[PDB]
Amino acid sequence: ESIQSRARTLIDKAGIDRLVRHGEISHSRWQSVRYKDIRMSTEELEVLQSLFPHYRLWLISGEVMPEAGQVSPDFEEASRNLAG
Amino acid sequence: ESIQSRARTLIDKAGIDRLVRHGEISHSRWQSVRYKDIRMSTEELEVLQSLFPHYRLWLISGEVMPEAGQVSPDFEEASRNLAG
Repeated sequence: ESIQSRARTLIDKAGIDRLVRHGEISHSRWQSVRYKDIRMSTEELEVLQSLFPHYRLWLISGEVMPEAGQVSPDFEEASRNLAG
Repeated sequence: ESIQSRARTLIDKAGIDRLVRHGEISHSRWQSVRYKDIRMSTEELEVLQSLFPHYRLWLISGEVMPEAGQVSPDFEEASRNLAG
């Protein structure tokens, strides 16, 4: 729905511990942007896009392009469900 | 090179007047994120990515995928120059 909401989905998917281990941003800052009604900055996106390169197009725009390796959590879940 | 710096490049490309007409963000807020040493939020990125869809992957990551339609201002300039 928004870049912010997609970013929050990825915070949950990674878990904040993994983000703290893979960037310079603190647990308290991650917790604040995840759960408090505050803006999320490009600094948080830096960590998320580096950790999830196959989610880059979706994170910034909500679009996917599977042929180019650009997918999303929901696309991957739908694929697994249809496979089952 | 950061998301913030690429975003500022696109602020200059569009011009703040045009950005104000294409989103809910104020002229003053655009001037602040462009010219003050403050963080830029995903709310500004919303306007930039919607206005520059061909620059989405580059905005979030610095990477291009020209075969997938994902380029950058500098890549287009290099293409213009090489074409000559």
